[PDB]
Amino acid sequence: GRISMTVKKLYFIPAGRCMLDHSSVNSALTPGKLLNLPVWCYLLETEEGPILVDTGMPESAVNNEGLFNGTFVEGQILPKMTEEDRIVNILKRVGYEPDDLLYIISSHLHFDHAGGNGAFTNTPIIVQRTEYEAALHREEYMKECILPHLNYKIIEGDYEVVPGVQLLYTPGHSPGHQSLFIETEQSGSVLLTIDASYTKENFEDEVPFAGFDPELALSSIKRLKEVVKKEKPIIFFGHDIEQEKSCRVFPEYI
Ligand SMILES: CCCCCC(=O)N[C@@H](CCO)C(=O)O
Ligand SMILES: [Zn+2]
Ligand SMILES: [Zn+2]
Repeated sequence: GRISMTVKKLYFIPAGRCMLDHSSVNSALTPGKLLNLPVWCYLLETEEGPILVDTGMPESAVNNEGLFNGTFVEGQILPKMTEEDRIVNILKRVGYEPDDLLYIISSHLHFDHAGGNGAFTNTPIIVQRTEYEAALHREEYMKECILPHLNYKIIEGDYEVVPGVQLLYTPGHSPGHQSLFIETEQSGSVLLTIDASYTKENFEDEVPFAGFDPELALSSIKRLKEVVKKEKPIIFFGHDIEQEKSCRVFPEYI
């Protein structure tokens, strides 16, 4: 019969930082205090091979806090990225080259999640169709996040990548946002919300936060709460300065 298989290791890998006004983590706050938020990628060691979740910020952000000057989000988003935080350099320091990866999973195509996608020209890049179409046609997305000739593996809805690695369709923060539900050998069930909730309070208290469609984001939180009720996972949020204070990071794993 079937026996649940698990991921060997889940690593949390810091991939630079990004400043956002605090009203992006709580839409009720009056703008004027920036927060220096973590940017994450995740590396999964699986029986099938290594899987990278998200790819950090684009090269244009390197030593360029002013990347969004001149744009509709000038002053609202300030990347904090050095040369060391380029995904290929991160990967090389951990022990991989792009072609070693089995899959890339793009949670969504915001610049802090897909800015490194162009480095992976052979690995299949798993992305929701509604996210891909949004980035193709909407000028809010950076071109770096929707390069045309990458090996996209477009999916629709929930999806099993390999045994132990699940994608949960969680639109709202972006049109085709997806979260991850992972079963690891050391820890059991893990929910990576990604940006379906920037912080614990966005999830527990349903505090509104930056996103394309807040009403959808709330329904995706409600779905994730159903999952949580059934699976009781450990939960990690997308851009949570408080939670970062307790998160085990590379070279530790869960
Ligand atoms: C004002 C807070 C915005 C939060 C996330 C977002 O829309 N990111 C966009 C910004 C560029 O339009 C992206 O990364 O594509
Ligand atoms: Zn986002
Ligand atoms: Zn994000």
